[PDB]
Amino acid sequence: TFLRWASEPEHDHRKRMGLKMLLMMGLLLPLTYAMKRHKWSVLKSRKLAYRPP
Amino acid sequence: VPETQVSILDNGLRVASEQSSHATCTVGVWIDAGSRYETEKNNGAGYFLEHLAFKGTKNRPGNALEKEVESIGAHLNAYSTREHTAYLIKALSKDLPKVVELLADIVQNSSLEDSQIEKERDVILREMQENDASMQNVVFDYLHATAFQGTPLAQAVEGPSENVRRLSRTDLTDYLNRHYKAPRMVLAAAGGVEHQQLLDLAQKHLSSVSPCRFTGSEIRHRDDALPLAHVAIAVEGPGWANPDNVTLQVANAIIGCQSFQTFNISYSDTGLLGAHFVCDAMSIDDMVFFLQGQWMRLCTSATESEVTRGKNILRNALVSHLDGTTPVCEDIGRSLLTYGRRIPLAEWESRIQEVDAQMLRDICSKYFYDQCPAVAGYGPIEQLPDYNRIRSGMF
Repeated sequence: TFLRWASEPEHDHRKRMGLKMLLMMGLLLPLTYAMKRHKWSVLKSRKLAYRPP
Repeated sequence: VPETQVSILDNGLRVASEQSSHATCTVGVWIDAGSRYETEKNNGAGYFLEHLAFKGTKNRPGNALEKEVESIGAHLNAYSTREHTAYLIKALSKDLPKVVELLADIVQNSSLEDSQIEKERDVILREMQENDASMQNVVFDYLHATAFQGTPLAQAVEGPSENVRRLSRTDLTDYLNRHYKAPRMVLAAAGGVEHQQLLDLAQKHLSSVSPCRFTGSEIRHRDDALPLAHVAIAVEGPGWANPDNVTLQVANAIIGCQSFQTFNISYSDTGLLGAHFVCDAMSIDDMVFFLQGQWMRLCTSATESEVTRGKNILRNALVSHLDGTTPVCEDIGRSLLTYGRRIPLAEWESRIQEVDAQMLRDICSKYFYDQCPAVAGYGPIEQLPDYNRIRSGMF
């Protein structure tokens, strides 16, 4: 354990970041997806019709 | 200015008049019946009845109607909108006895000759085949449509060719017998008329008469062979009765690429407030930008001088005896149909002079900013920006 600890004196430090990163990405990915789907809904509902005279 | 005196008869028909010293008169019948009251199975009934209404009534078979109203020397006109129908005549005041009678038969016991029925069907249809030439009307009939979706207001006054071909006397008879009720009718007279004589003539003749939501949207009819592009952008107008309409008219008077007109079309608690402009394709984008800037400009540049300016131009738009009989009648008929009363010009002047810059930018901010627009484009409209872009002035 000690050897491991020394090899990566930051092992603990990091995993806390990674936990904060997972929580922030779980918050931010559906919200950015919802924006994208807002601004892309317009087109995704566009109905085209061909009306030759 | 002489007051507009209103009486009410048995039927419920109102008889409004505004005497003036001009010599001729414009006597008309308004009816609260348009394409908004049609239910997509009779979408051209008002238009086709407006064609059939001058082709003879029992009393005036054949060309009699046109002949007499021609002999008397009067001009016979009719029009139909999405909410109102008007059948008006301008004639020598001494012709009042004649006039009222003729008009009566136009709006009642009108005898639609199926012979004529077929004929008009063809007329309407063929013209429609060419009504496509009126690009502006096209732009304005999809704007209505694109915005007022799933609502009666959408259906155009003309109606779909389909219906035009598929219409019969009985259907017409229905529209006639359904939307021509006496409480929904105004007999308006302007010019050299006496109100008591007109009331007696209305008692003698015509005494027998028996949702909407705005949807942000966009319709881009692309046809690159046309030389010019017409684009209309609108938001939801307050309505006909809403007081803020006046502060919006002043805003339009502030705005006043090419043919950049501005409109405030009002229907019963709804409407379209916006701008229509025709430009070469390459400039469409720029023009769009400009318009948007101006609107936010009202929100930010209501210089008192300009405020006054707009008030003054509005002041010189109000219709009056000077404008003439027809203009006035028309105003009497619309005022009795929409407001239920004739608003005098002094009240209009009071509502204009109470408008200042702060309430103008308040009323504008409520309606232009953060309001999904309805866009209708026709022509070479590839450089016309798409919705996300348009709604996003960002400035």
